[PDB]
Amino acid sequence: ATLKDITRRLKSIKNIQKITKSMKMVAAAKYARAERELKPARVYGVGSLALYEKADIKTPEDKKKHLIIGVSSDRGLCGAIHSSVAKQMKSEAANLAAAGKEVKIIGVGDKIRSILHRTHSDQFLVTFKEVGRRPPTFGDASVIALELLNSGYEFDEGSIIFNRFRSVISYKTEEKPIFSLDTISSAESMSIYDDIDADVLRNYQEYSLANIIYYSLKESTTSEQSARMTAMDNASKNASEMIDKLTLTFNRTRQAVITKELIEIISGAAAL
Amino acid sequence: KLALKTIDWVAFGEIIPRNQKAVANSLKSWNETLTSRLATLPEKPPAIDWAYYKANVAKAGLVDDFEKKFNALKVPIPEDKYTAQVDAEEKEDVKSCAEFLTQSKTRIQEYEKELEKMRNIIPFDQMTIEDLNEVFPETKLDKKKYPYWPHRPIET
Amino acid sequence: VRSSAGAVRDAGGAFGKREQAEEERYFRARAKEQLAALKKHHENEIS
Amino acid sequence: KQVAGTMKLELAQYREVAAFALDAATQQLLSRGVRLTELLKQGQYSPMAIEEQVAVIYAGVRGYLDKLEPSKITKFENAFLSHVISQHQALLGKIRTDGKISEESDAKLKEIVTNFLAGF
Amino acid sequence: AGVGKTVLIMELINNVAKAHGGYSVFAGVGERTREGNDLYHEMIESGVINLKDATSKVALVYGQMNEPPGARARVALTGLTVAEYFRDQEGQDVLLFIDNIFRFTQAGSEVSALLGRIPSAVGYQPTLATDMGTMQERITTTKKGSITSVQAIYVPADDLT
Amino acid sequence: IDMEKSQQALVQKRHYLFDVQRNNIAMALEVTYRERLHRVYREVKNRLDYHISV
Ligand SMILES: Nc1ncnc2c1ncn2[C@@H]1O[C@H](COP(=O)(O)OP(=O)(O)O)[C@@H](O)[C@H]1O
Ligand SMILES: [Mg+2]
Repeated sequence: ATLKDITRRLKSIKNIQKITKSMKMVAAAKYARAERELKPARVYGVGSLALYEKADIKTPEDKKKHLIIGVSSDRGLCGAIHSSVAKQMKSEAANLAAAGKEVKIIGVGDKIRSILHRTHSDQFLVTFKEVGRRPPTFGDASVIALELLNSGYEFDEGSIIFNRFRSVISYKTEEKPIFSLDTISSAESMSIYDDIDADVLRNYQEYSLANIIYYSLKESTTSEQSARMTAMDNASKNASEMIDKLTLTFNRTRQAVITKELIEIISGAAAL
Repeated sequence: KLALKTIDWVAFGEIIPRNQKAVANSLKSWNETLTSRLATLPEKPPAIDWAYYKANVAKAGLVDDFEKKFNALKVPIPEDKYTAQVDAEEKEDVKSCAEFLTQSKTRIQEYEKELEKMRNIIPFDQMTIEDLNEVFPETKLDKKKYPYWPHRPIET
Repeated sequence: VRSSAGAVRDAGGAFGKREQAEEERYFRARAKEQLAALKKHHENEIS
Repeated sequence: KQVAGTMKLELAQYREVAAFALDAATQQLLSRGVRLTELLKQGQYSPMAIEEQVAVIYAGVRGYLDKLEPSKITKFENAFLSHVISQHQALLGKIRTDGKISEESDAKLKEIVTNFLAGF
Repeated sequence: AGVGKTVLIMELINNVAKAHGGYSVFAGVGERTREGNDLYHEMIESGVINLKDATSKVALVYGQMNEPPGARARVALTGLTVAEYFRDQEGQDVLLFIDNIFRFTQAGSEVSALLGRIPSAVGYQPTLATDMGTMQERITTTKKGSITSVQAIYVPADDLT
Repeated sequence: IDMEKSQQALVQKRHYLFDVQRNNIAMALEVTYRERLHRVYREVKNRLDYHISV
């Protein structure tokens, strides 16, 4: 292009690089805070899951009602977080509906809703937004579980998909089964547990639902902040490479413009 | 020559069974292409100026012979053999007016008969189990399967 | 060679149009919400 | 002047919110913008009489085409003309001679477009 | 080009000039002749130019873009002379609208090379600043009068530098 | 009753498909005629133009 085109492009890319560096720093701070908070929540959620892996529960094979919950967020710029979550969610939904089930979907965060608003647009039991602005608490998990139980879609099985946070650079997508009391009562393993009517067990199921939602929220926010930090680092690096190339081009163009104007002056002077 | 009968289309779309829309749409499209071609083709073939064409040719006789052969010789025209679909109309005259019309009218008549028979009945405040037995045979507790009281299954 | 504020939308490249649209959609939504509230206030204050 | 003014406003609004691709209002705004855009396309060496342009642009801007898919708009366009150019020569002559979309002309245009859209 | 210079200056003539007691001068320098005719007729309609009586309040000078550079380079001086006279002898307020004052410079640049001067900067005459100063320095509010000068200045390719 | 009555009132007018077919075949015949006339005219003009241009 001309010199002004190159100058404007170079200025824009420099601004973009500045912004992405600042966003990397912010994401890194929030990641440190979220990891610090994730440790206790990690132990708490693992303890809450304890039972189902201590007294193995096999879901009933005669039921059709299923729930898919997908934890993510509203923020973008986090790489393949929302993408992975929604991809596995639709994989599971297709598998269930092929095996013959009545699946619904709950989306914690806009981006899941958006990714799944073209297909599975009618299975949305309910979706939550305003995720990611502030670190998730137990209040959020309690609200999600409460609005799930209140919405009278008494499900017969459940799954939750979130991005388990492995390392600062890597994360994994998990599926954690969620059972209803119809399955817990009808389990030979549960015969041993003492003082187990069908009301204390129901309250326990509600609380465990809130617990698993909270665990998924903490893991998901940790992994999302880590991914945003990584994505911003890569974006800043790419902006730096582009800035180098454009600076070289700008220097070439500036010198060429100087030479061109000077040759015009010389030709005019010698052509008198 | 041309004075084509007008067609409504929202009405045309009201009389095609699901098994037949695959030919209705093709007929629509092929009518469309024919209409576009007819519009493209002119109202008349352009006139000719035979005088000038004969006035710039050394062998005026040959072009005069061309002109005269043109004057004598005309062109042929197609007919209605491909239009044998004539017959189809007669067949319809049976369904929509003899078979479908008559059967539909008989069903209609039965439906009124039922309608007034159902509308003309005594207020329930005086009626009896027998009344519901006649008017509604669905209340008859078939003794052919449930003899002993309460006839209606105990599990209900 | 330096950079200055409000340069992303001075270039008018792809980021410029993307930012313009990201702004316009949001403020169209908020204008719709505010207009609804204005109509509600009108009706509730007629009396 | 009557029709292109509203078309100009609609495209001006559409161009602002075009760089992306939710709510009903802006979704319909994008729909109308795209419909008009595919309406404005044209072929080579086939200029259209002003009244025919008015008919096409009117059909497009009076929310009629908003039901159709955009990839099909061109079809409609072409087809529509080949219909109006034969059955409704009188209306086009009226629009040309009087040089405006009078109330009766508008009502006609309305019924022609409503009938043609369903029958297509 | 195409940002509103002419519309804005016409709006100013509509406002200030219409309700202004003093006189007024308009110098079209190297602008479209269509616009000159449009302004003539718009003033005749408004009433600042009265073709019947002697109550006209606007004096017009035109040297449009069909003129050779010599005339565009000097029509600004002609309008400026009319304004200067109304400033001094009449001893009164004056308005002076010029559209555009970049055509004065440009017309000066179209003959410099033929007068034997080496070009400067981006192919402008070496005397750009002096030639513009010796004109813009007569458009001033001395203690004997008062010229309110509105100037439209084309910026070639939006380039303010 | 309403379903049956409207069904009859509708199937009364099933004749549009045949009316279509009628006018469509008339259009086909007309286009064939037009092509015949234009082909003969084009051929005669081509021979005349050959002679004149040579
Ligand atoms: N106040 C205004 N309102 C709306 N459009 C305007 C206005 N001023 C200028 N324009 C637009 O600019 C064009 C005229 O620009 P103009 O000022 O004559 O050009 P220049 O400023 O380059 O001499 C018109 O076609 C019009 O669309
Ligand atoms: Mg101008």
